[PDB]
Amino acid sequence: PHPVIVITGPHEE
Amino acid sequence: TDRVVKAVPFPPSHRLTAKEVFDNDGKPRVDILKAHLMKEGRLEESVALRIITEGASILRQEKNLLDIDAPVTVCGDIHGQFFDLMKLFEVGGSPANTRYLFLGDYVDRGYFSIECVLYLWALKILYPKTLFLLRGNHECRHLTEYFTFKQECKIKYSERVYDACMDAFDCLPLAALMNQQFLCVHGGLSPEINTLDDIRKLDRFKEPPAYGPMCDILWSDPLEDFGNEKTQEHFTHNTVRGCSYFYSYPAVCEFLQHNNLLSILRAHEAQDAGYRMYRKSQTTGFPSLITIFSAPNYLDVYNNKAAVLKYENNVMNIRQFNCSPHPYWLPNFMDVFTWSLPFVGEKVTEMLVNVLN
Amino acid sequence: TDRVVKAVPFPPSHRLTAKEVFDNDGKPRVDILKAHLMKEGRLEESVALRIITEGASILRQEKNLLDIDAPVTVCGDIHGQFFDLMKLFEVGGSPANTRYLFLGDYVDRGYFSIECVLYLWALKILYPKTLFLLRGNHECRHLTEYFTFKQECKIKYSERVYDACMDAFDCLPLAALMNQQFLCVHGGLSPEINTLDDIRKLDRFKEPPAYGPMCDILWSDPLEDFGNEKTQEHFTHNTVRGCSYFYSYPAVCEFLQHNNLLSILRAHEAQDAGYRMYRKSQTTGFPSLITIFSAPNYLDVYNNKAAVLKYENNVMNIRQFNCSPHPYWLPNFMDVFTWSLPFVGEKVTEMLVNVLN
Amino acid sequence: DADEIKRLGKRFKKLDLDNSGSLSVEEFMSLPELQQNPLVQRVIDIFDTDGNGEVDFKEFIEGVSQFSVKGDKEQKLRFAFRIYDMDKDGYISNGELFQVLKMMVGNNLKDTQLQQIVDKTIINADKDGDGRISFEEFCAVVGGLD
Amino acid sequence: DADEIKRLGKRFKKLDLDNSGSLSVEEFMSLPELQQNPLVQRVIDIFDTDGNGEVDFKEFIEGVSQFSVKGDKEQKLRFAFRIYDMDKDGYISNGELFQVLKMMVGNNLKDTQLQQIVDKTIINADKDGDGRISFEEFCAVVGGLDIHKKMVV
Ligand SMILES: [Ca+2]
Ligand SMILES: [Ca+2]
Ligand SMILES: [Ca+2]
Ligand SMILES: [Ca+2]
Ligand SMILES: [Ca+2]
Ligand SMILES: [Ca+2]
Ligand SMILES: [Ca+2]
Ligand SMILES: [Ca+2]
Ligand SMILES: [Fe+3]
Ligand SMILES: [Fe+3]
Ligand SMILES: [Zn+2]
Ligand SMILES: [Zn+2]
Repeated sequence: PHPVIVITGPHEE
Repeated sequence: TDRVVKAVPFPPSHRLTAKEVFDNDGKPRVDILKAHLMKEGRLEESVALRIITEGASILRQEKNLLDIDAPVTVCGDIHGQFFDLMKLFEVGGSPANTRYLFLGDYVDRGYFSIECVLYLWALKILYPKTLFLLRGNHECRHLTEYFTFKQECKIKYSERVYDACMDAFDCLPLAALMNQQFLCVHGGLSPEINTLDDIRKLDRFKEPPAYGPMCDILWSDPLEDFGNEKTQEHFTHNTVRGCSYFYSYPAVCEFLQHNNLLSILRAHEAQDAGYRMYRKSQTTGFPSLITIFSAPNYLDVYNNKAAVLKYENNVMNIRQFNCSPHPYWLPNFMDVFTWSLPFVGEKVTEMLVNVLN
Repeated sequence: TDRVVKAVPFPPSHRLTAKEVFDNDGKPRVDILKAHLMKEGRLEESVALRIITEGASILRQEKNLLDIDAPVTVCGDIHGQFFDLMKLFEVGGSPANTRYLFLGDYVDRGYFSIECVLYLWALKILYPKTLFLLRGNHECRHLTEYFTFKQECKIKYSERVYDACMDAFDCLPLAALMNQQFLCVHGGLSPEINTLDDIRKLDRFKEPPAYGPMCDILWSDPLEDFGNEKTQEHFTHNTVRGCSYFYSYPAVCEFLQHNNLLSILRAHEAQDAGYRMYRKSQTTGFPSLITIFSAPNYLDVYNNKAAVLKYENNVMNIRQFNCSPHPYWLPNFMDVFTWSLPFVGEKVTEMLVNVLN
Repeated sequence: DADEIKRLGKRFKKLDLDNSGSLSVEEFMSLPELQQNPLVQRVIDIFDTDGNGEVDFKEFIEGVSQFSVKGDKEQKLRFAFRIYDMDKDGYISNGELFQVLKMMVGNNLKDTQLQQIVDKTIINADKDGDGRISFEEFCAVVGGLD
Repeated sequence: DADEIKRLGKRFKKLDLDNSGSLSVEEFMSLPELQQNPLVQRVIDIFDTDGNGEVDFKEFIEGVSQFSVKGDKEQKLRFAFRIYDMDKDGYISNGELFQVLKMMVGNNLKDTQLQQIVDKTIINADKDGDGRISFEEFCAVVGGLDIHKKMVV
């Protein structure tokens, strides 16, 4: 029911 | 000319007029503004003044507690790091089609605080209903005087601009309820804030008090051992800040459950990864507290990454990014004459003294 | 000596012995193995066979559908890029205290496939319950014969080593149920697989068929226009692969909801960013499909980043990385004599013909 | 100055090793304290009124003259200006300010960093737009300091 | 066979521009083809049995004879081996293989790239571990190719 956490990066652009 | 380092870009000396910044519809040309500010250019004092006052006018009409719908990009501290702010927008999405929520601390420490303020205010004027700005503890007189913002204004513009900014900061909303599930603030909670309504009851149009509700929203921090506490004290005095409190995991959970909230999103503390997720609530299994920090390589020394939180339906995307290059400045925005003159004087005096022996 | 480019490292000629690779307790010395393979050194044929056969014994005991709990680092294609694999473990964490799940395609195209296999199998022997390996479509006889693995085994070792690998590949599990939320496979879905139990009924110990559930698991791809399809067919034949299918966004969504799953994690298709997240399911608001690709600068030409998916309950961290340096190899693993002799015999004969005419 | 000229003449004859009647750069670098002073070259060049490279007695006298408890602020500010005004045309240019600061900063600043702050100092004190600093503009900047 | 020497003799005379009795490198490079061939010098060197820098008639005859329908795989390969074996000591050293390969490959491969494949080539064929290549080991690597069949004139 609650949001999932997605960690991405370091987004160079 | 005899300019030595040709390779280095020379800042424009031309100051943008009202005509060039504002189109005849009253909307600011943010893209022109960006390109100019990025070259370390200045706007005519009166134009910066207009940007600041019109931005204040809009902020002044908003509520203490903003109602923000998802999707939205949540950002932490900026601290005058204008060049990292430009990249922050690449990473988080253009404000032209992206809703934004800033948690404060736009000024001080960084040497481009006025540009950050002018660009964000210009953006606020252009996107009144989709870009939001909250008050951080640095958005006040007491701190901008001790740190660098007051001095930055005096050297780049005038104290008149500083005063206008101080009035604008007084209008900054104190918090935001996002997607009806998240309480967003710069610092944190207060033992005097049990419901969202306690926030609405506050008088935010003023310099932050040294204690009380407003102060706590801007200055509190989670305990160092948040989530692994050995002291059932919900709120203990913050000796690190010199004011406000340290709030514990139980204190947050209580406020979350009582208010039917999922989590508290805040900034205020630097994070090597640009963010930090704390102990999950027992009731929802979702992080009870999340710290978001958007100043990459803070103070040019920490080499930390910055991050912003893109929230979509049931998906929280934390996006990290690194620092960008920025122009150099001497401490306190000092010019090379003031900086080197004392040394020149004593060195010429010294030379003549030794020779006359 | 005559050696011209003296700064270039020379591969050792000594072949690691059984007592050097395995100790008293029957555990592989992965650190000695790593260091030796990085210098392009070999193991004694028998030692290679032992690693391959022992790993196979372990794999043979596992189920078609593995049950992998969080936390875990999910990795995509490697394709014999051993030196990038070394980087992979550095970014994803030591196998000594990190659970891993590779989605297949360990061999072909890259020139260090056998090294990748020996290292992963040794790791499988050392960490039987924390390091998981799935079968990719390249882990079979048909493809390794056509591409490069077979020839690699023959030149560096022997066909016996090849056959042993083929036997071991037949033991490789086909899928994994990760944290009871994600279905993990190399390729994707099958019109013949409506539930997770269908995967359990399959007999995986054999060369993959040209059609059927096992083939689809290893070979399927999402539609090119996945998520934005005007194509009503859930499964359409894959003309790109020459077998299996193209599955649509609806097919995936129908399969996810029916099995109470959150998302499908797969590899099989190279990504410039090292990964890809497809359209969010309308039932969970979470990406319905995720492709993970772990071979950076694939084929030495793509200049793509590689990535691994580190996961823990509700927290997915996508870690990227760039390629690393690797030794040079002529096509088909040719030696310089076999490569030039045809040219030499031709040029000399060409000279004499003109000399005598 | 009348009897003082005699006092200085004494120090001039000792400093002037070869007794050639003028002071060279080498003869100034003979003193232990001036060998570590980054402004030695600037002061000599300034004293060197006819730009022949050496400092004769006349220039020595007039040079030391600039400094006197009697000298007013304007005299000290003017001398300070000469320190930066390398080619002596009366205007501190971008390149000169850079080179004079470079002698004082050494390697503590990167060329790119020094160039940026030099450009920023000028733009803010360049009230007439020629990209150079006149004496008037100079005084305006270093006005209330001391 | 008596006719062969007469033909080879007339041919030798033609190539012998200045008519001194021997053939210099300068004269071989007079031909339009024998100047685009990166292995011409290597062939001249091998034909040049006494090492005087030139090729006399007898050497010309012995050289050409290696490439005959009368010869077998043995001598054909020995001639092949001699191309790589520059100092003629009966072994192919690491440097010699690199240099000869550099001649044919030119700049299409970087030094580090060519060196690495030279090392792996030697490691693979060097059965006694002396770091070099003997004729026997050479025959072991290049024998099933049957290159000798195309080495006939
Ligand atoms: Ca002199
Ligand atoms: Ca002079
Ligand atoms: Ca000048
Ligand atoms: Ca000027
Ligand atoms: Ca001749
Ligand atoms: Ca000879
Ligand atoms: Ca030799
Ligand atoms: Ca040998
Ligand atoms: Fe802050
Ligand atoms: Fe693949
Ligand atoms: Zn703060
Ligand atoms: Zn594949």
